[PDB]
Amino acid sequence: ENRLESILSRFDADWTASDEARREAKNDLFFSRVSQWDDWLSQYTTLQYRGQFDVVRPVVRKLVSEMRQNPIDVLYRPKDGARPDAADVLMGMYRTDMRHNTAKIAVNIAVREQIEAGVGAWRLVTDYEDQSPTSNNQVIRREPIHSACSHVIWDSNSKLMDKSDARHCTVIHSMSQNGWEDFAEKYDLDADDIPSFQNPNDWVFPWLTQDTIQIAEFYEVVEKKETAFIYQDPVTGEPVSYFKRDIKDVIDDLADSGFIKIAERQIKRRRVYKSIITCTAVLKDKQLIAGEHIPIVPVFGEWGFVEDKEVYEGVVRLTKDGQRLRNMIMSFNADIVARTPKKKPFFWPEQIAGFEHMYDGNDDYPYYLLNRTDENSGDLPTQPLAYYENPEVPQANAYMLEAATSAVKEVATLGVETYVFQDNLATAMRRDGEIYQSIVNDIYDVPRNVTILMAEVVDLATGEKQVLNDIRGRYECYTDVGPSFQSMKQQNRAEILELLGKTPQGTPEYQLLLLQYFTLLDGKGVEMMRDYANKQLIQMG
Amino acid sequence: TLQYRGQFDVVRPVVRKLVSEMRQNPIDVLYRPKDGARPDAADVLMGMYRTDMRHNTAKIAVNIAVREQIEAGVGAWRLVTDYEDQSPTSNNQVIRREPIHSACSHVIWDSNSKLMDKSDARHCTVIHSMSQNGWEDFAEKYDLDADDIPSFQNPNDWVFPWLTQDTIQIAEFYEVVEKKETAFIYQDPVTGE
Amino acid sequence: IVARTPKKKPFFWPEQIAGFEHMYDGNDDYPYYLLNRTDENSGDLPTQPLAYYENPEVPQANAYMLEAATSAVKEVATLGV
Amino acid sequence: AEILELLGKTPQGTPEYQLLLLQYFTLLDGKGVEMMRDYANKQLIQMG
Amino acid sequence: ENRLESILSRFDADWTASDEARREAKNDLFFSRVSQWDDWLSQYTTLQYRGQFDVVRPVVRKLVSEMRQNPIDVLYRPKDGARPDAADVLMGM
Amino acid sequence: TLAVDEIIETISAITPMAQKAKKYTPPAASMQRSSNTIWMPVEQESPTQEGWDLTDKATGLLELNVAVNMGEPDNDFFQLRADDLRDETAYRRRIQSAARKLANNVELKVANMAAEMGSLVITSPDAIGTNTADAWNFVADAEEIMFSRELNRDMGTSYFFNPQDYKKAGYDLTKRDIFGRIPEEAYRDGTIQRQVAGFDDVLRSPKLPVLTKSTATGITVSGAQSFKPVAWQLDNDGNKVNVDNRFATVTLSATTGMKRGDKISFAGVKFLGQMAKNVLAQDATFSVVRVVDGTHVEITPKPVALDDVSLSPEQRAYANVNTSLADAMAVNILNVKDARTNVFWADDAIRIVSQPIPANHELFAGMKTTSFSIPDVGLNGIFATQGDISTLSGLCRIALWYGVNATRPEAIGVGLPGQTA
Amino acid sequence: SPTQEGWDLTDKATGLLELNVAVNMGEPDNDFFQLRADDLRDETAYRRRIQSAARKLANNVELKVANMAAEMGSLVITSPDAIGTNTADAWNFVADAEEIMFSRELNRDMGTSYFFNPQDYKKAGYDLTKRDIFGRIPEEAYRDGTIQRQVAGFDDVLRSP
Amino acid sequence: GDKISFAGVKFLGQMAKNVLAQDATFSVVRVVDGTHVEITPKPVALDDVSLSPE
Repeated sequence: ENRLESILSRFDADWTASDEARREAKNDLFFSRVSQWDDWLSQYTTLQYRGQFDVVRPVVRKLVSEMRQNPIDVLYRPKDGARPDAADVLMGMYRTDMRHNTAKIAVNIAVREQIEAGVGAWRLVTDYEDQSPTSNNQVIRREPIHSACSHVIWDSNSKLMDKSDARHCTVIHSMSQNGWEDFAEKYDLDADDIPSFQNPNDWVFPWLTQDTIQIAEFYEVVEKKETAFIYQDPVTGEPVSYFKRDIKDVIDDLADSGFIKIAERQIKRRRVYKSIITCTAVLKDKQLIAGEHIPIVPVFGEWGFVEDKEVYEGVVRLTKDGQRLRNMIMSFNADIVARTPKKKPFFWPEQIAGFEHMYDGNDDYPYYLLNRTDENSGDLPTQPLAYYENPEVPQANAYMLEAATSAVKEVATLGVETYVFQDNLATAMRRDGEIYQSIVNDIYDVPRNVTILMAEVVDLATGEKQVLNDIRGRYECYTDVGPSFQSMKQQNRAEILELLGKTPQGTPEYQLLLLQYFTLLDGKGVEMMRDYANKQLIQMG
Repeated sequence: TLQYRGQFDVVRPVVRKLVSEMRQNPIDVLYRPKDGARPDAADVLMGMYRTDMRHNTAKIAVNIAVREQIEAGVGAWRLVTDYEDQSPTSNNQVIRREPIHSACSHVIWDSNSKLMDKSDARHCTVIHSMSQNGWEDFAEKYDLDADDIPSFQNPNDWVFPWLTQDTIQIAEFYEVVEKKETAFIYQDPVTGE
Repeated sequence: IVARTPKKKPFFWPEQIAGFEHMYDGNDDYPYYLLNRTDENSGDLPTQPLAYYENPEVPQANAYMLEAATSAVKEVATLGV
Repeated sequence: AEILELLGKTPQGTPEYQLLLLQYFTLLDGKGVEMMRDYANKQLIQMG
Repeated sequence: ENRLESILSRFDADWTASDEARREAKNDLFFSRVSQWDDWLSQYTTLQYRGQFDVVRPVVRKLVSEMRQNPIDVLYRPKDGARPDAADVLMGM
Repeated sequence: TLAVDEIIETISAITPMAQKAKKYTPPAASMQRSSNTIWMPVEQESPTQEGWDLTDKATGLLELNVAVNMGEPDNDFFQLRADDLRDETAYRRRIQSAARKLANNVELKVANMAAEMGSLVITSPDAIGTNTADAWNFVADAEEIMFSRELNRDMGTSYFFNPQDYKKAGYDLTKRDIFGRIPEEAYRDGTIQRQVAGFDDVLRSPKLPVLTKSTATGITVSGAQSFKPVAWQLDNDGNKVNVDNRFATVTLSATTGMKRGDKISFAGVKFLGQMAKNVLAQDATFSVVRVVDGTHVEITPKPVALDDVSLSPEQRAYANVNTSLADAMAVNILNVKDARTNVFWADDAIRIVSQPIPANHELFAGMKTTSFSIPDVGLNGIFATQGDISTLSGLCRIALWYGVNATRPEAIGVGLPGQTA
Repeated sequence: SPTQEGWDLTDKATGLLELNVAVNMGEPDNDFFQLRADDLRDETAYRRRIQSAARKLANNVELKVANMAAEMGSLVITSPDAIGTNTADAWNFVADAEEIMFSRELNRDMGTSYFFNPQDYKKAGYDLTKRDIFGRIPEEAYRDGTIQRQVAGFDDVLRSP
Repeated sequence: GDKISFAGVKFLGQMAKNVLAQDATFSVVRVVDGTHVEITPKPVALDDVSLSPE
């Protein structure tokens, strides 16, 4: 019955269910980022040589560079039978608020985590901005999540790569003391009550245990049928559907503006509620957030289910044994090289008694003298001189160094190419586009295009707050994957160039050349060229 | 006593290459008109299929089935229908494709089936495994008594040091009945005799 | 085989190196190695060539079977052509 | 895709111009591509 | 309450958080710039030969030259829907 | 020797009391200097005078308080050998069992504290399964004693049966020779009802203590005594030190056979209506908290007398007992026979203070400390791991620092069936 | 796991103990037939004997389960009188079993089952029917013979012949 | 299959180690000798001072 108890029971179930994959992913990230001698016991004691002759890291670097050379971003496209300009405004808004460094950095972090461990993630958040708002004095931005395996915990009863069927998700936020003070100030919490939350609970090193503060955010999705009011727009048309929950502080002002209620339907849809929690208490209970979907986007590498148990793998998991064997063999060889007596002769003391300064290594003598006789034995026994054998690397050591290196090289071949990883990133970006479309419909100001112009229908309440008015004809565009562009002008330039690349030297080629000059940036000479293109196109009609 | 047990994979790159090659060539249904019918008799069906199969779940299910087909030898997926209001496809409804993990142990076809796609198969049982919360979800969705925890033939195996495994099991039994049933021949007032 | 196998080192009688044990510990402070010569009851230390522990070796059977197993897997893991 | 497949095999006669105009007609929408598609539609209508 | 104490606490927290990475980076800089022989604990013997036959420095030189051959600078572009020459003044500055 | 990974799960315990108890996390920075003790005020009661001429009769203001503190960590220290295989096979399961055992220990502390500092005592001369609706009568007696004393129950009330008495209640329900809805529920399942006789949460608890009988007899109060409500008092140096309101040290003839947990009642003292100050028909019941010395004890409800002439009017406003002790008042013990206690309370009577163990500091190098969220009971501990080669092993320690507190012992109760002989 | 309190715990650590139990299989429950080439011109008797062997093997399996359960069963609830005397006697039996399991805090996540012999099941049904009332449960126990599927909190109740 | 119970020995809670009110009941599974029996629940005592903490 207790809300905290139910939340903790669900979180504990998911935490214990996703355990083995989380530990293996943490081990892979540690192995590829910190050190390959993941031993918690030999961090003290009498020391022995332990080298790090890395052979997997160049492969990870090459794969990361290969996947960075091919950026991917969301592309909104019109649906079937809808207006051909049904995605221009949405695409412009997306390119507006996703051109910042934060989105690119978050995507790159998630990509690197996906290659190394096997799972990465990022988040979509909405913030208030006044200097440069995208729409309705708000911005939608993308934030990174580090160590998604141990920081983002999904519903256990999820059978999809993008976790769109999951109904709740726990995200553990870690922040320093100053960060916790900022968090408390922003969310109206109490600074004196320091929170805490479950941790990965590992052994590996005494360090990396930064003195931090953990809090949890629990996102849950509820699908329900809610009352929706059908209105009559007094400027165009009539059938216009609004949600009662959204239209609740301007319900009286709608009639004053000129809207007349026609009917009242019940429409099924989803809402997302966020809770800020610790283990011992709940700080914020059910703060409703914008959108229909959980704002966390996961990216996976080699992902699947073995026995109703999720497994995700990167590129480093299978090279670990060979790399560790190679490091061990190299350390053994270095020990052999140093702590071994060199090649030197074996002498009885009587043989070189009195000539001990001839063998110290100087070159002042043309030969080496030896004692011949003894006063008791008459003559010293004759035995051929022996020399300590030179140090040698064992054939087993050499053979296994070769075999381990070859095994690591053979097994560290993702694909033939990173096509599967890029397709998984494309799936993640499609999910991101769906989430962003939901948030835009919920909070932004989407103008409807009439064929009679963009008609922005809005109203304000008595508290000087403006409430958005979005009709139910909002899902006119679907999501796809295309090249990453910083602006719609850049996208238009790319499309014009692609068309020019296939159009032969006819009259459409001249048309496209003039259009390319149209879509150019501004200096002075290119300004003159753009003016010439404008005049030519208008003259040709 | 503990003994060294290495793992030097040489098959996994082959599976990765095969999965990448099959992923580079997606394949989808294509509806074409029959012989003597109207030349655009499949436009509506093609549009509806693309509209309700363009989503992420369809591609994910196909990819899961393909990976299991490459590795174990058998995969599967399911087609389900749901009521949608915000963005329906037709008649306030949607048709979506869903994945099935471990198809070999979770989909149990009729033994009297001699077809690769099993179109002559007349019954098929799906084993659904879930934990406590998943069982509550299932009961709430399908209008079942959540108190009486169900059970069925467990298709899983405790062969790894997993801390816990799914303990609740249920079955969906599909059967096909071919029979002659009454139809009415009407007269459409618009045009159709 | 590589890990648990004694390294290549000489075989010594204790009387051969009694008093010179610090010359064979691996340091580099001496130009040669001294060995005892005399035994008070046996007269002279018996002469025999110094023996060394054989270096670790990967068996020919192990190498052959590893290569054969890898080749068989490569030959049989070819879907189609 | 079908129009592009036709264009890849149609030699540069009058059907080539027809298919190019059709591709411009079926192109997506921006501003410049909007102008190009409007021009293609007008040309097709005027050609009948 | 004390501004000095607050500033010092923030600085100390960041300094102790970034301790390992800073140490490794300083060691990397010393290794790549001054000398690869860090032998001060080894003073329990006499003087011995300590050569420095670098094979990593050419790689660093090649990488530095490669990244110098491709200069990168800021470029200001007008926002979508803004005036076509909204960034010329800022670019000139 | 064939072996598998299949686990034969053997135990599954429930923790309702610890779940329902409120958990408090006061600031650790202040608690470090405050000696882990924090004081909270009590709802203020005002006096009343009726008349016209009230010269030199103006009273003062008095606000009493209670103090809550904590105990010591409840660890799970254990050493783990690396070379052994039966340790690598068991490490993670040991961690899980440690979490479960810590939750169970917290629940046990809650139950024992509730059953040992419960002022209100309901007793029965025979077993619950004796007469029809006797379980209902047992619950209703508790509800009535909470109602008559006018105790605040805004947060809610709770009643915990022991399994034997819960079974007896179910048997009484099912032997009704009829089947409505409650009898059919009590037949198909063992549950009697979720709410009974006014309580809004009636459960069963497997971890309720057994109150062993007291051998004390023939004890009388030695010396007339008066207990006065007060907030602070002067120490030797003249500094004012606060006073807890939930304790009172009485002097008896001899405290032999008494322990922490026994229930006593003097002959003559009667409960009052708290707010209205109307004499009840029920004997005042106290719980002996600590047996200090040999002729003194410490009872948890401070017996403030309505007829005490040494009390200022503001102090007398807090009176909860109709009379004082008069140097011969015989004290009757109420637990004259062993019985597994049923425990009822108001939901805001038992709290669980908790504190962090900051072992993540830069001081503790060489060992790794992380957090550890206990399930069931919603608490935090630390999980610390260190290594060693002097024994070639590793030490793992799951620490948890908390403390159960009974802020309103007059709200908690104890049910004792079959207190005959 | 063991547990201890205090801050200073020098030389007070603990080891790890993990107990195990042994599971075994017995000998097969066989069935031999011997037939000549003459006796397989009909094959009907052959198929029938096969089916009868199947059913007999299943029944023998269940008999072994019943004997093992009734022999190696620790908890025992004894009553001084029969189960038909006085009211709610069978319910008191089932409640005693459930209560002792709950008090011992044994694991019941996979479900709990009670099995009556036919005579005791009949006596429980008679106890339900004589209840001088027919609401739903006595009506079911009268019309059919079953007392109820779940009794006194047990997850299932059956009658084993 | 014989069921026995030793006098003065009572069940524990198996998690909270609280003395139950029910006498411990064991079931014999094999009579090896004339003076030895084998009972299926192993009676691990709580007050045994020879038992390690684990």
